[PDB]
Amino acid sequence: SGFRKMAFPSGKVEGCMVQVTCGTTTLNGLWLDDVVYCPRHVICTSEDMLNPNYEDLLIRKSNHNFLVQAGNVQLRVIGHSMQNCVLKLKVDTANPKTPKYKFVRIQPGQTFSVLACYNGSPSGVYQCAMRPNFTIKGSFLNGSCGSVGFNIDYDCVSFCYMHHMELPTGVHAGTDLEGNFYGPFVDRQTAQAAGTDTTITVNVLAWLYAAVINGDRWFLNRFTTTLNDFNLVAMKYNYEPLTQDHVDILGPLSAQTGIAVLDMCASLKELLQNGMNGRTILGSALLEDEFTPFDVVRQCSGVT
Amino acid sequence: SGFRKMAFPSGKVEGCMVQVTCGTTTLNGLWLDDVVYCPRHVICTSEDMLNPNYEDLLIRKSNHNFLVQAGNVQLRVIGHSMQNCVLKLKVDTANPKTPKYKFVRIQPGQTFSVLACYNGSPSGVYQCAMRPNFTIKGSFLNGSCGSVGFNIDYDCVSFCYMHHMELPTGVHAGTDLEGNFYGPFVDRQTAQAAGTDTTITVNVLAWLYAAVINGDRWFLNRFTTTLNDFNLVAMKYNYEPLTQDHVDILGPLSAQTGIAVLDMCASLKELLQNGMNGRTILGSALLEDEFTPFDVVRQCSGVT
Ligand SMILES: OC1CCN(Cc2ccsc2)CC1
Ligand SMILES: OC1CCN(Cc2ccsc2)CC1
Repeated sequence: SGFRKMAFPSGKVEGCMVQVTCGTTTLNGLWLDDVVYCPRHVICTSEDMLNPNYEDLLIRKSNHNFLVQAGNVQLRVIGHSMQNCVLKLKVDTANPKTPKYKFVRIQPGQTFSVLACYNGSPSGVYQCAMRPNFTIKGSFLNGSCGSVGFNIDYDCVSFCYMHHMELPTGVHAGTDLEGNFYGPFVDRQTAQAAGTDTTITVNVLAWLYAAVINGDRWFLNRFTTTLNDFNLVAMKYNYEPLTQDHVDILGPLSAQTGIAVLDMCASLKELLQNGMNGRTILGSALLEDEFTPFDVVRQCSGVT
Repeated sequence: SGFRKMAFPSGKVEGCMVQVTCGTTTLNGLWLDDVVYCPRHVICTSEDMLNPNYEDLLIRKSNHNFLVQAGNVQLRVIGHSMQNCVLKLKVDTANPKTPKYKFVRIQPGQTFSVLACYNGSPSGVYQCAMRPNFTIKGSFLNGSCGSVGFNIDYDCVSFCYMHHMELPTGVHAGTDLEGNFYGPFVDRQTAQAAGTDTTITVNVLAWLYAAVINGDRWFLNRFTTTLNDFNLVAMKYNYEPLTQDHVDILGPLSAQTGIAVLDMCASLKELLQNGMNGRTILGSALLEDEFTPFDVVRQCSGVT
């Protein structure tokens, strides 16, 4: 019993983190097989980041300008290319700790673990969600760029996020491992405002189910609702619309608890309308939206 | 910027987790050098756990009854002893992945990371605090016993917790790695009630400082207080007394923010007396007490 914001074990990713230095900039890279992936803004001086022309800046760079260190051992760079907003540094040595891996581009509302790193060294691990506005609310200081977000399926690491920047509001933006930003953000030191940070409704419901499984039941009410009625309330509270795809995904939690998805919607409706009246659910005073239905099943079933 | 409930990178501990089987019971053990540490209740049948006599149960056990598997490779048990509530299984092979480590007995209010494991396989990592009543609020299903709590200081893992049981209230109890329970709990299937779960005041203050550093400042007020006055309020709200030792430990956070510890106490006083009026601090609607002053400095400074 008990329910925690739980990150994937980080060891498989720890074995992939290296330091990349270009001129006076040091950040993190991800060493998989004989390629090191890092943010392309590693090549940029302060003045460059006003309006950086990455193709033009890279013309001035050679293989030997990219200093790649794995622990205290230097890797030999034998090639480099830009793919969208990431650099791929070909090194002469395959990472011997390379896990089975995939590169995945996640959808908003999907959760993943971040291994926060500085100088290619891990400092900690936490669980994130891709916000509906394609920001993440991370914990990143200078030097943390190139830190990655991932999911693990038994022995296969799915890399979904590489950290590139903090917005002036202190929320975080980055790319998939093909170098494509989540959301409309660009790797430039310019005013970039995030859109509405809405609540991930399907995740809230999953977490309400987690609460019931763990014996927190005070919020279960006598009511039901419809998808359309619930959605009227959801929009009023800056909650994402709930679709039948979301209802389908909640089916196993519905089955285990015997609480119909639309009944749980009516419980969530009353919580939105009434607030929590100073009560807590799984030790939270707000409705938690950074657990997916898959996260709840996994944690509640004990998948390794 | 940003502030997250952050676990230590778990790789060094992942490399220590093995499966221990005695008869039909499988749980986790910790393989350090040529010793595997596990909960002694591995030897117990259902009927044993009413009033188990561990010395008498162990007389019926031999080395070859303890099945120890590290990944898919069996370890040869060449000796076994009981130390308090843990078994130490001497194996013929030193764990080649043994990190620099210490065994530490932590104080209530200290935080640590748990690597939740099943069949010697890691499922996830989260950050805990030892509650003032010497319980932890974990996420543990059947098979998770022998999962460990730890801190990391650069390359040295300090092991502080081994998981042994869930109380009928769904909170967790366990031992240090010398096998001594935190709190008054025993490894027996009997009514055991936890004492008052008070709030770790010094941690709340550390987290208020973290909030200020991250730009969440709405709760800072025009007031100050005294240790005695604050403590009167603290006792009324089931907060741990604050001592000058706690004030001393908050000194670096006081210094960085320029907010005197007793002023932050007066902010916390008003939050206790007034509540949060539907506002949040670092995305929490309650006062977070599972960050130590050391945790706040570490996360806010980027220690690897
Ligand atoms: O000058 C270098 C260090 C600081 N970074 C900041 C940044 C701004 C947009 S994306 C990354 C840029 C490169
Ligand atoms: O029968 C075995 C499996 C279940 N455990 C439960 C337990 C009760 C007190 S401590 C651990 C005991 C041994």
